[PDB]
Amino acid sequence: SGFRKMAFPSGKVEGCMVQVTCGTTTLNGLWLDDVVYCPRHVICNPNYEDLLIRKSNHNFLVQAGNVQLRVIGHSMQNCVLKLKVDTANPKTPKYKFVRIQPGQTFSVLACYNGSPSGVYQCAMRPNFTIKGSFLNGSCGSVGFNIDYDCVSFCYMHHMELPTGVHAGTDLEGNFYGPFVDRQTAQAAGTDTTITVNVLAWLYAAVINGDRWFLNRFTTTLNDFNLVAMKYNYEPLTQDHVDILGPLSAQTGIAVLDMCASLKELLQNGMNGRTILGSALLEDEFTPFDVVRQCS
Amino acid sequence: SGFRKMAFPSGKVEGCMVQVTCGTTTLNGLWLDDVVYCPRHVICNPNYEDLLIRKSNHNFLVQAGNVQLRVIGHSMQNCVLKLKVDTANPKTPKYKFVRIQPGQTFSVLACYNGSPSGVYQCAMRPNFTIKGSFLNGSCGSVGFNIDYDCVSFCYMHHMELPTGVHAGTDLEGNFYGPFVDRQTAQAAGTDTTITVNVLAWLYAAVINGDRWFLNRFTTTLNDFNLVAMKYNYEPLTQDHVDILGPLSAQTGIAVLDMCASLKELLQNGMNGRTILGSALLEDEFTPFDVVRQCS
Ligand SMILES: *C(=O)c1ccc2ccccc2n1
Ligand SMILES: *C(=O)c1ccc2ccccc2n1
Repeated sequence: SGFRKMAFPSGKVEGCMVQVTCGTTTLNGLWLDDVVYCPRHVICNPNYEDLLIRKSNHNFLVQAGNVQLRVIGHSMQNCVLKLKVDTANPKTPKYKFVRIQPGQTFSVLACYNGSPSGVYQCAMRPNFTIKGSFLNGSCGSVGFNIDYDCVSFCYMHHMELPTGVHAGTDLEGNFYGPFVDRQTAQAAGTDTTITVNVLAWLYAAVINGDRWFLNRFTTTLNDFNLVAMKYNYEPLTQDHVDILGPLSAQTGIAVLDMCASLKELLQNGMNGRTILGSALLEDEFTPFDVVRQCS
Repeated sequence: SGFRKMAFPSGKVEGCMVQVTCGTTTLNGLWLDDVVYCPRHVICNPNYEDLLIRKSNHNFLVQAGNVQLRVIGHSMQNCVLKLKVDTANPKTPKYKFVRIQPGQTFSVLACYNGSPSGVYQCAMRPNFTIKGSFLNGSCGSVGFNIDYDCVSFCYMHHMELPTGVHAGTDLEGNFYGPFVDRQTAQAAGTDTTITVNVLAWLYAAVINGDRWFLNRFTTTLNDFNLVAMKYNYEPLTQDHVDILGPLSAQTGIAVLDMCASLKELLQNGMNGRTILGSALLEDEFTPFDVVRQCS
């Protein structure tokens, strides 16, 4: 019982975090096999091809705990630098580089000077930002999920936008969203609420004994989506209905039955009550997140 | 910028988690130096002295990943069993066993069959329960804080109470609160809101640019505490005022100035607004937690 914002255990990623310094700029890097991945900002509308051609291997100081790693090659892939080192990281886990979709969640290992400081769970927003917690020095911190023994890296941190939300890249150095790795007037666009996740969280609440918002009514997918549009919720697809199957079967509450509760909650509010300790509808838990915690 | 429920990186604790089996009962244990600590329930109003005298070392199967550890001695300390093994854990961090106070926070590494599954942040409630997320098999999961390189273990998980909240012990096997490690009708008593933490979180909100709840008024400590009593908030002490000093100085908002905002929020509610993404007043962040994230 209970339901928490829960991150993956971070140890497999902690053993990969290093410090990268070029000039007077220091940030975090990710050491997997004999390559260190970090934001290309470490070499700073400049032309990064020009900036990198002017560097050599000895300009890069890579520190793994107390050991200095010798850089033997350098190259750029999109907004990430790849520094080849002379030593494979003996702590390299099984890993993949996997780009995530808006609405999916991941764990963030916030790091400063190559030293992990904290771990928390984030969702990729529909507008391709994350609501992270990052201070100066956090560039190069990574986001990930873990399946069995395999770390799927999905995010490297680059930027804070004017509203205080965050923007970054996949591990191929391609930005999530229409953002760049320099100071411009760029700003997050309008966001929307992740409907399938709200429904998953309502199922988590039922599994944990919160039932006050349930009702006898069912709705049609079409009539639900008309209400979703009015409150800035994403339309519900049949694929989303399908992915909620397991939770619907465990609770005995049909997906379109739960949709009628959500419609009522949007129209009427909570009337001073809470669900799973929240006074708002939470949209940062996926159906998989719920199944993992509410087994 | 940003403010998240943030746990400590769990790697130092992950390297200590083992599986302990006795009979048909399996749960988690904590392997530090040559001792494994686990809930004494693994040997199951019985007399545990009698139950343990009837065991021998060979009745305990301890598995660290794929390696079986040989048990060479066994003893009980309060509600924890201590199994001496023939091998010191080479991954033992610097550590301490430290009992925490109500109102303080810690990270929980939820574990099943000796395998870490997730990490989240918890506060010890005034009524000595935690609002955890634990399923069957989680007995022996631990809570901790980390300072520099040193893990301060403060919690070992034992019980789920009828309301779905959780009860456990320090690493000396002494329960937090008036609970026992067997099935009785025991229930959590009435809880209260941790006032100093709510104030710390309001400072976190100001640091992050949420200012709508501020006002020009100040109050007296006495008049504040009269309102706290009415809404089931703990009384504010001068020691708590003192610990909020650093946050008061960073924001330029006197503690008793912030108390006048909290009084207004309790009397009037939020009027459809949010603070740091919440529609309720959050009390599970200590002043230290805020300073760590809002540096
Ligand atoms: C960190 O990786 C990073 C990338 C880009 C950038 C631009 C401007 C200020 C700070 C930055 N940090
Ligand atoms: C786990 O450590 C534990 C302790 C005590 C207990 C009593 C009854 C049921 C389950 C239990 N688990």
